[PDB]
Amino acid sequence: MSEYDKYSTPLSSRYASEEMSKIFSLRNRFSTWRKLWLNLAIAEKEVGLSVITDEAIEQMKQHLEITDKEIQDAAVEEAKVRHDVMAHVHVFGETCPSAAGIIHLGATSCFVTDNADLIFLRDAYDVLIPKLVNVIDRLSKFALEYKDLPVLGWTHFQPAQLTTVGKRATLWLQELLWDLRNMVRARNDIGLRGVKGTTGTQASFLSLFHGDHDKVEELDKRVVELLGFDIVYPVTGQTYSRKIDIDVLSPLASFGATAHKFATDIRLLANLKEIEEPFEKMAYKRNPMRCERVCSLARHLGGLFNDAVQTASVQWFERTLDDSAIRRISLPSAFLTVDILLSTMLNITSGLVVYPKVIERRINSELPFMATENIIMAMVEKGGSRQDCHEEIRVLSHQASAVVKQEGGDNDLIERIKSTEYFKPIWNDLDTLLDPKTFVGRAPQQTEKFVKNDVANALKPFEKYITTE
Amino acid sequence: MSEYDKYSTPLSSRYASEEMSKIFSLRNRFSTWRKLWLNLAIAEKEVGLSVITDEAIEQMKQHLEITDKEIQDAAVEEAKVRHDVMAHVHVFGETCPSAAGIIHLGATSCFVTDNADLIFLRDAYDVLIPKLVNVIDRLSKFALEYKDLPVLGWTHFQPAQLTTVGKRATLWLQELLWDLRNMVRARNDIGLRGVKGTTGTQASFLSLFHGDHDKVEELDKRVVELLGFDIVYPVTGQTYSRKIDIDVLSPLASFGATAHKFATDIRLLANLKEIEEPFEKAMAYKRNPMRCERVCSLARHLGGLFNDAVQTASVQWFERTLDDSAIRRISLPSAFLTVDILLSTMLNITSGLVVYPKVIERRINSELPFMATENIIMAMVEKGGSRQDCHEEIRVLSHQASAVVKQEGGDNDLIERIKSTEYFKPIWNDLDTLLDPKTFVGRAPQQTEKFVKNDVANALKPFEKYITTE
Ligand SMILES: [Ca+2]
Ligand SMILES: [Ca+2]
Ligand SMILES: [Cl-]
Ligand SMILES: [Cl-]
Ligand SMILES: [Cl-]
Ligand SMILES: [Cl-]
Ligand SMILES: [Cl-]
Ligand SMILES: [Cl-]
Ligand SMILES: [Cl-]
Ligand SMILES: [Cl-]
Ligand SMILES: [Mg+2]
Ligand SMILES: [Mg+2]
Repeated sequence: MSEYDKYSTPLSSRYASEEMSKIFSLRNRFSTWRKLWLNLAIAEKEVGLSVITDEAIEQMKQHLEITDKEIQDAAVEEAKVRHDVMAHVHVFGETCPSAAGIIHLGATSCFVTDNADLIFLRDAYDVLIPKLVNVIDRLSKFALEYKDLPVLGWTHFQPAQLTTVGKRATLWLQELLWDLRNMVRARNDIGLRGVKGTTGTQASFLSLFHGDHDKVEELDKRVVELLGFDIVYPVTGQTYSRKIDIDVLSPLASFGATAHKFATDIRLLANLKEIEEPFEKMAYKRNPMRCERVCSLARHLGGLFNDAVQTASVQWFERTLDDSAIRRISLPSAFLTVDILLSTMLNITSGLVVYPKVIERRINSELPFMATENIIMAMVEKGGSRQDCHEEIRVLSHQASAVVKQEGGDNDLIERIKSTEYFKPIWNDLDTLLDPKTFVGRAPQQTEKFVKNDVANALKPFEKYITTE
Repeated sequence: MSEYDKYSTPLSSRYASEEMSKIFSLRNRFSTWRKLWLNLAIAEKEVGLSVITDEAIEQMKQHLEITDKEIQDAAVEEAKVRHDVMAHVHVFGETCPSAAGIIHLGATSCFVTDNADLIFLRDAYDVLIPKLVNVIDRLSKFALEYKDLPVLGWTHFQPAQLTTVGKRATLWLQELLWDLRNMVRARNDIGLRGVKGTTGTQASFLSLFHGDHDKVEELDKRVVELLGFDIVYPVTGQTYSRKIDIDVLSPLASFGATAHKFATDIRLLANLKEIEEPFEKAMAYKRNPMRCERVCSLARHLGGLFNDAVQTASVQWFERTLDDSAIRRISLPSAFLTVDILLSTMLNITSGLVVYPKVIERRINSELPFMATENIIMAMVEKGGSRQDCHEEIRVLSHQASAVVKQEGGDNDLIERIKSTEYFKPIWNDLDTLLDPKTFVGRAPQQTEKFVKNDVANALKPFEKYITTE
């Protein structure tokens, strides 16, 4: 029946995420079960189960990538036996008649379903992490380029001591370095369930090796090694602990806050006309639509993390099946969401448009109200009284403030100072006392050091993933 | 106003957590500010601000612990000058008159409020982690003790292939090892904001050192070193990134699931009469797993506190917005107090779990015959009989016995039916020793022993000094 007549999620269709979506597709699901069956037979034969023939293994080797027809045949078999794994065991054994006898030998259902999911989780991180690396790369190049450009600081979203455009971008950069840290940890923490049997005791395999514990341990480690994993969980019930889904998702939940804060900030800078999203195809009014989408999708990750926390919390004993439906939603959705976020942020950070003039206009309007201490010191320096000067400025500041709020014209405080005889000693020093570059503290130095050290050191292990456009 | 007449959070007035609650007390907040001012003064002197005097440093050193009188005098000033920190600078400098021109020199208010918060986060983790270590220690001793004891397994909470009591405990232990990993990471990831100025640019410290960047950098490094921290955040706005609060709470959120799953399993085992919570004070027949119920209750509360942190960081505009202040005042203390109560309670539970082997064994005996079909068939095949015939014969008796159990409420009589059926005569004398639960536990005892003596032992080795006895 028609796709136009059924709901489809956007993590899937509307936004380009072809590779990530493939990892969580049905074809990759069933193909990965076959890869697991192949390597279960290889390892079992090696460890000593002579019932497995090399010819069975060689057949399975040519049929790891399930075809549309086999999927449909497995669907027919599933509605008959009401078990998707056993349906695929049957169809795989039809395709590979020399292997029909030994496919799934000794294993329980979760041998293929659970190990496949753990494979997908690590494969998914290996898609995400190259994208995050490139976001860090493009934004830090941005930060360095603009390290010297003074910009109005904002606290409570009210005018605050000057920083620089590049320095502000290091805030977003620092959060993304913590994301690289969190994601790399989670990625390299993942192990495989291996062969564990129905309640984790490996009773079935112990029997198949006639009570030889060493053989069972050799099998468990070998099959995981063949799948390219270093870690096999030694103690499980039927399933890998669903607490692993929490710790796999916590870096995604944390990253959501990074993305939402970055995108919110840019949306405000777009309102201020200081920074806009990249040109895409010259309009006066432009919407920061990519950042609004980043906020939208980032916000969705919190509930998926709670899905995982609540699921693990009520897994009774060696497992309950109330993990199954929700995991088919929460795990793909979370990685697809972050995949879309990172690709969008990569598009945004590749071509941020800066308007230094708008930036300078805004600074000019606000800085005189923040330059009181400079005006005071400069007059004391010239022999004036400090409080006498502190009172004279407050008079002019209130007048300027009234002109801004009370009347609506441009801040005229500097003009007022040039018109007040008291301040004559500094009339030719007001350009210097109001020079924005003198107000940005260490913001340029902080930025250069952070890009050149923190960011470079963090990205050095992933240099091979850094691309261009 | 009387304390009986106002709401008090049970996280500080109902459960034992003196130490953790003191970390988040008013006195420790204001005393930590003073500790921050003392080391700010020491660091500024070493880097070259002679305006502060050696006498001031020594006088601040025996007034770091604020008195109730000073707290009260700081409160009379906070109402007057509309600001807590300045009010405490004043009182500290009245209490310490040779440091009064020197306290807070060059710093902004977040130098004390924000650095103190980070100190409390790591100090709080240093309270939690030793309790976690000891929970792991007691429960792993339990798992080893019961590594051999066969127990009905449960999937879908229906009878499943036998495991052992100790092996089941290794599921909880493995989760706790991940909690140790997560918490130790978060604990050691924490740095200090240091001295950063109102927007993170250190403009006022750069001005105070007449433009010497190296002195600003070395001041930032040294004040943080004096407080016992190796990491100083190089790039901030007004404050440390609130994303740090998320990454400090995510191990606590994850641990909430460990605690809830552990305590839910024990409450089910208590229903089954297999395992009960420790005796307190002629034992009562019926006992409630009330400590486990409390663990589930408080564990559940951690999820919302983590969401507090996620959403807070998400909407921090630019160099800071002050919608982080009130909520962080709830979420950070509540989360560490909740996990502290959870660990104390779990330590008490796991120190004296009560196991009833004959209830466990009675349950296995009633279920194992239905699970031993293949074993009975293999026994007949090994006498020389037919797998197909034996399969059908046992299928008939199994359905009769199932009907007795469910339709009649009777004891499972499958074994008696077998011994009563002429077809099964070749295996009559094999049934008793066949149905031996010790032969059905697979590798559960060996898995348990290896896990405790390798994975657990290795995880706890760096923390041996924290292991205590009762
Ligand atoms: Ca071959
Ligand atoms: Ca051995
Ligand atoms: Cl195909
Ligand atoms: Cl098994
Ligand atoms: Cl298995
Ligand atoms: Cl065996
Ligand atoms: Cl959209
Ligand atoms: Cl500061
Ligand atoms: Cl400053
Ligand atoms: Cl309670
Ligand atoms: Mg001039
Ligand atoms: Mg009876």
